[PDB]
Amino acid sequence: QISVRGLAGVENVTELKKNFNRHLHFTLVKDRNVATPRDYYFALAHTVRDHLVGRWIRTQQHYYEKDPKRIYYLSLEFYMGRTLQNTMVNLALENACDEATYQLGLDMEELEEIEEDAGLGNGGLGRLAACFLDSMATLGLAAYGYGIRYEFGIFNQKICGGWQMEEADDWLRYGNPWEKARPEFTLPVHFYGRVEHTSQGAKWVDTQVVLAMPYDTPVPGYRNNVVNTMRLWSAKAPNDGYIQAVLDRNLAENISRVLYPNDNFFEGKELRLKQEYFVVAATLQDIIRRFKSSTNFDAFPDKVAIQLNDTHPSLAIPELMRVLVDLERLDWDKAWEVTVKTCAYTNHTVLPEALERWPVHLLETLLPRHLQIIYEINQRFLNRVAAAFPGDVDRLRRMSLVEEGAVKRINMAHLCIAGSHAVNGVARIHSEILKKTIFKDFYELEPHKFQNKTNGITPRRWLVLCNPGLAEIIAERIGEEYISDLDQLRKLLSYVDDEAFIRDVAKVKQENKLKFAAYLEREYKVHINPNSLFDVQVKRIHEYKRQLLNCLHVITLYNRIKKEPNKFVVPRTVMIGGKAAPGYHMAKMIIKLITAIGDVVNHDPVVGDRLRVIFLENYRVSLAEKVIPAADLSEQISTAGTEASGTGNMKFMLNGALTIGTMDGANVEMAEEAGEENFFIFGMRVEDVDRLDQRGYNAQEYYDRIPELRQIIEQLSSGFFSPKQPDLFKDIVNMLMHHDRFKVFADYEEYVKCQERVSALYKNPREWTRMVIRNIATSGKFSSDRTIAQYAREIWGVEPSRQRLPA
Amino acid sequence: QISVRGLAGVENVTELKKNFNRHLHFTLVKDRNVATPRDYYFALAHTVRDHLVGRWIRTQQHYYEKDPKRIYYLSLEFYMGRTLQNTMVNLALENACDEATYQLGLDMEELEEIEEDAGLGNGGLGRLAACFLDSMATLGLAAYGYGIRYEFGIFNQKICGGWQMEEADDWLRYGNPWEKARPEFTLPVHFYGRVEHTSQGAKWVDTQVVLAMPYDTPVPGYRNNVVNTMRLWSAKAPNDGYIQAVLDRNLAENISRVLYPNDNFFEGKELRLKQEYFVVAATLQDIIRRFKSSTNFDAFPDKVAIQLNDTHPSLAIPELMRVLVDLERLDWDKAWEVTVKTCAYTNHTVLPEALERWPVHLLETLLPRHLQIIYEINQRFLNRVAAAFPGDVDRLRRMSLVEEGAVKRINMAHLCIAGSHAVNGVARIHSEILKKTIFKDFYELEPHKFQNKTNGITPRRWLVLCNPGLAEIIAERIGEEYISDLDQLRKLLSYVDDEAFIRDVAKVKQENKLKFAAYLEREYKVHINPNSLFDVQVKRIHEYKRQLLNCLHVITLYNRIKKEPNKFVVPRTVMIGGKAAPGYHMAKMIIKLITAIGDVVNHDPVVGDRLRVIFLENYRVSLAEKVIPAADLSEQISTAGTEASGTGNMKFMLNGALTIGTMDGANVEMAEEAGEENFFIFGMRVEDVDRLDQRGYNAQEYYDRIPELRQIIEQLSSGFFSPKQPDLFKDIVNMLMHHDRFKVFADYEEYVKCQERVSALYKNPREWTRMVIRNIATSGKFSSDRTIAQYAREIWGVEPSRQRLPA
Ligand SMILES: CC(C)c1ccc(C[C@@H](C)C(=O)N[C@@H]2O[C@H](CO)[C@@H](O)[C@H](O)[C@H]2O)cc1
Ligand SMILES: CC(C)c1ccc(C[C@@H](C)C(=O)N[C@@H]2O[C@H](CO)[C@@H](O)[C@H](O)[C@H]2O)cc1
Repeated sequence: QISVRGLAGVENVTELKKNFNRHLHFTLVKDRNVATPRDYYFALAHTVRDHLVGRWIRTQQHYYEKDPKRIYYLSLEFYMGRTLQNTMVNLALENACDEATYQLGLDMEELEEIEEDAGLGNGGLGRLAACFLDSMATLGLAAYGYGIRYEFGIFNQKICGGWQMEEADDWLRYGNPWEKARPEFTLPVHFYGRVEHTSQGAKWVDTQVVLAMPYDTPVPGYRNNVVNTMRLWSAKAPNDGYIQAVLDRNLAENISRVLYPNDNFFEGKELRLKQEYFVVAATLQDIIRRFKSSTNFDAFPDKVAIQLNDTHPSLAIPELMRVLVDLERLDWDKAWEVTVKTCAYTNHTVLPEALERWPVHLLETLLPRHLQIIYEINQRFLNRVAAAFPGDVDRLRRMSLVEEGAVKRINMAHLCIAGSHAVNGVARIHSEILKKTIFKDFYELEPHKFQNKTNGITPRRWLVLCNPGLAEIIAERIGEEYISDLDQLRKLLSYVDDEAFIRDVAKVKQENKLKFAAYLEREYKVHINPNSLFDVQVKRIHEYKRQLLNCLHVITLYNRIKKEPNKFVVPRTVMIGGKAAPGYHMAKMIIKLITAIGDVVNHDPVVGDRLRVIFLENYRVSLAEKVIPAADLSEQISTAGTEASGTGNMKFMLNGALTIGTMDGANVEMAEEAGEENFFIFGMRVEDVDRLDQRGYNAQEYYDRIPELRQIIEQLSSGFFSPKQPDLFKDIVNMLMHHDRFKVFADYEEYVKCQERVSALYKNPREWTRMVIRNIATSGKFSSDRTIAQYAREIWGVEPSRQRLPA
Repeated sequence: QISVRGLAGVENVTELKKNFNRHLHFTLVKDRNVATPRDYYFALAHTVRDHLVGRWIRTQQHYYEKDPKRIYYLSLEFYMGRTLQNTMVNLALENACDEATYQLGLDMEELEEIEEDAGLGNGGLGRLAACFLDSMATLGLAAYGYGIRYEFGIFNQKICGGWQMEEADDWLRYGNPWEKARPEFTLPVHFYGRVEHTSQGAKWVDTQVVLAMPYDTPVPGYRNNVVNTMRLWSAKAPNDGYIQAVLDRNLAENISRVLYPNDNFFEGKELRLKQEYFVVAATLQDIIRRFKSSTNFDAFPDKVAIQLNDTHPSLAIPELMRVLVDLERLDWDKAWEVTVKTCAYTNHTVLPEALERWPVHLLETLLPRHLQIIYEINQRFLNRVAAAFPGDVDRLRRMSLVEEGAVKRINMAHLCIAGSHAVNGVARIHSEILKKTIFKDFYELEPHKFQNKTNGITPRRWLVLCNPGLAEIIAERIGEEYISDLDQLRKLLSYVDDEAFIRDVAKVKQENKLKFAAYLEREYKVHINPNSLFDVQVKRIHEYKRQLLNCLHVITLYNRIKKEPNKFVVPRTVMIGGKAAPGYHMAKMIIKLITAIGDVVNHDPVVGDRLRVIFLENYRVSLAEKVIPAADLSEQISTAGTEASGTGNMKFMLNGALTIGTMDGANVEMAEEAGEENFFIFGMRVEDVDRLDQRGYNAQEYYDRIPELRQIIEQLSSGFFSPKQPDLFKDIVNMLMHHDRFKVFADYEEYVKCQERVSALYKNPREWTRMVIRNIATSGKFSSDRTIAQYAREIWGVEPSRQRLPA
């Protein structure tokens, strides 16, 4: 039906139909008279999967013959979403399958909705890893993603009486057709035990053994016939009264059971540390085996790069040393040189409560040999510091990997900097913050280590797949090359005064809004005006992301309507969605507040359909793919200095929403690419936040001088939004008035004023749409293809390639 | 190569080859350069499985159209063994696959050895269920086997220093290609809670819910294109801090984790009771759904038969009542009539420690509604007893389902008799014992309930599959019809004087012995003389089976050799194998004793190769298929009255071994079919055992009057067989001398004398072989096809059929 979705060849359509029927009969063991839609989904999935494996086998064959340098991307999270549609898009099969399924009497979009998300991540860090795998395949790199095959991913969120309820995400219940178990590559991982010293060096003995069993998932590049591998490890007990011993096998297997859903506060939990070591130990053995099967580890850094996605896999550093020193008998200095040249570390946050600092006593018990290696690393590192800055004893204690105090801890970030040849932040302002504040000492010691790599998103999933209409009208004007070369979108600047294009952009958006408005009614039974401005804030719930500031704006609009009901205001649907970490009480209160505001606002006859507040339940990748194409306004309103980058921001920009935000994370580079006049910038800069901290932030001052703000706080305290429990929101008021680390009141006035400028522009459709074109046209820098090309050239030492492999 | 293995059509061989390559590439995601033998096995398994599913789908379709009466065979155990070869045999594909694999450069027999046993049973009861499924499919009955998909089957046995060690049988580790998960048919099962009474009857409330997820395995009949289903239930937690709640899901799922390996002593363990209820509750819901999808339960007994394999699924009785009364609102009397006409019960033992007697307090807590129904059943039953035998108060207490004492218990056998229209034993003498002793009261009340159904074995697995040589030379003379009509083997009586046949029988046996002798050396590195008589005792280790009596004979032979070294004796390899229940201390000592005797005997230069004693490790179905065709002598030496039937006995008879045994279980009918002169019968009959019990068994008497016996006991006590721990076997000596329930010494003299007659015959090959022919020729009655035809006609009310379904 549309051109970007590929050819529907008669031969191809015929072949797909017969393979579909083959799988329905032989794979699913069903016939057309009892098959459910779920069965039809699976028969299609298996049909599409068959087209991967030929390319999968020859890609891996190709890497064996050519032996290029291999990139190993280590992460505890891969937030993959659904695979079926992505795979069709990258193989150019979407229209053929559509035709083929239509001819069998089935609607393919209906079948697409049956697939579970692979929710093996929390948010931005996990989704970044998923975008990166896609870009790495698309750019022909010999790359492997390594992680854990969690049995339960991020919880499903239900809202019950306005409160978040968690329920287990049993995503493997019906099977996963994309994975292939590889039990023949099972590897042992050790825990506990103790260290013996001998003439022949140290030995780690009396250990408990857990098996790591790999499951491989294919990762197709965009129309280049490259298919890379994501290898995820599952935990299994070794095979050595009787009944209880068999039931106690569950204790080993609990390692890979569940994704840890805490994305705000570091907790020293043993089970988490076991997960970290497990993925690291199995991956490194696998890496080494692959390297040997092509004595001399001098060439290891020329054949292997290991990228550490935050500190979560930081134990790769002492594990590589353990293997090289204890098992392969390299001398310390040589092993260290190999380790540093092999490893690189990416930081994804500056909030101090988020840094991993493991208690020594845990490491002592679980990984006694690793603690020894860490102490040794620390001592040799601090000797280099002492020699470069003689007499600076304060620097020595600040830079130590060991932190003293009540409990001693290892700082995993310091470990990563010491053992890596490159350290990067994830947007320019974040990388500067790293150098100027929390890693300043390390930057002064080794300035050459520190780099920037601004994040990106894949334009396959985040434009072609989720917004086919937009991709199509773009392709009409400029062709299809932009999909793997997103800088070509600049060519759209020459259509900013073209009346037909202006009309098509606006129509795509409007169709997206109608489609989403319908979805809301169908799956969640309430109605919205699709002529309103769709004001959208979607991301995990955190105080730093300031969903509360949005809440304050919403109540301001409501109060202004009640004050002058018969005055005209631009109507709005305000949508906020996202999950809260289960232990994070304040985040859970914020969700309740949002639903509570909705309860009042949505049932006020005087408001009518001019203002609606919806909490979008169970935000996840599949829901992002629906709501982001329907958005007019993107809320990116974190306190300056707190959002390392953001990636949702880039998704909205690519899909035709305008952005209101602070000068934080990648927003800065986004406004720079589009021009500041085409972005709704407000609020304190990083410099202003600092000045406010020097002085002391006093929230009472703002309450005293802004009557509209005072009125909101009084409504909150008095029970206006919680009539049956007047004090429900006292924790929120109290935090805002006395304990607000993120200075919500300080940006309130400028935010509200900036929101008025948004409303003004929306009244003039033609000029709104013209500003949108200018955003879409300049969004090219934010392709993860750009990001990965920079990692490849400046960190990994490999050259990307856009050349096809033979089909 | 041989005729019974089917045609190797050029078309067929070509097709198998291409499908083999298809699965290797698309299913296993491998190429010929990295494939292991395990991969080749799987590609063949998937190739063969594809030929099942067409027939599977149309068989189940056929039953839907025709709606015959359905047979539901409920068992906690299905001891299936390997599936690949069985499936080829029943589909007539064995020679085609052999050819096809040979042409690909592979040896099919090598690939067959890679398959894991499905060891979902302990022994005779579990293997009987497996033979029965095969016969039911072969006879065209609409039959389903229902059980539990245990994650761990019967343990693997290792012998370490002569002691049994158990290790977990992780049989699903590499996947199971024969099963199909059916998550869409998942059903809820309830536990705990409490009973509320209302105007509208009883309600069972506040229950914990476990999900039952079915996995279907195909069961092919012999060359009739019928494919029945074995449905095995797996336990899953429902989807409703956070981390711990997710990890606690394992508690629900433990229900289906492990096969209970105790086959000697009843233990009231809650987890076992949960397994019993779980299989029962999910199966009954499934049965009812199937019945409704064709109000009126009057026709339920005309459409449904439920066979209870021992008392293990006895809760089907009160569960069917619960469903009919509480949920469908039938009145008690009508529901009871339906239940009795639907259910039938098979007893598989008379040892009192083996009967299930659950403590009331367990039922009270776990299944409070079921206890109520059981009390009500009991009261109405005992009113019928009182009315038939007025004033017989002693009868009332003997027949009660409730047993009083320290702890009150429910007798599950009494429950089964009360709620079933038929009760059967499993060999004629066993069924008579039921009527005369432990169920005498019940027989006097309802004599029409009591039947016999003598056990059998499937001649597909137990002749064609495991002894192709023998099957072939038989087919040369009499054709192939015998394979599904085993009575035709009688025609072989006319070849008992045929010199060529005599020679072929003896050659098959000899080739089987050489093949097995080789296997021993290869997988278990020690050597045996293949010209010796292979004296074999294989079965679970129990005191009643009297492996100890065999041990006493072996030591007698050894002592006679040492006394007269230069005298001639018929050389023997004595093989004993089997597993012991983990908690059964005496059985574990017997295994140690056997290995200990081996240690002395096998390293005595004076003995040479005239006597060897091997303990066959890890006896299981796949090992049975190897050792039984190689046997000359079958040891079936249980104390008269204790082995309900035996089935191993029948396997040996079919495969050309002579039997030495007591007049116990099916041995009685075997000797009757072959003629007593063609069987080595010795020992007390049931009547003699009784007389001895009246008098009092005093083992000292035998020790005092038999010098050879005294010498053995002295060797045992003094440490002859355990030099470094002289008292190791004091428990054994003490049991034999003072506490022997099974009267080992009482049969010693007659056993030893009977063993001399065996040796005498073996010296005359021609006459040995002539006796063998007479056994094989009369083994037809012991086909499970005969057994199942009798269940069908006399219990289930359905007619078997040998007619093909269309291919
Ligand atoms: C529990 C603790 C160890 C922990 C704290 C915080 C997090 C969340 C961090 C790692 C995260 O997701 N950071 C995000 O990374 C994205 C990809 O670089 C950025 O776009 C985003 O700005 C940043 O917050 C995970 C674990
Ligand atoms: C733990 C207790 C409940 C229990 C005791 C004994 C057993 C073993 C019984 C049930 C068994 O296997 N019996 C065998 O059944 C075979 C098939 O009918 C007979 O051939 C054999 O004689 C009999 O012992 C299982 C569980």
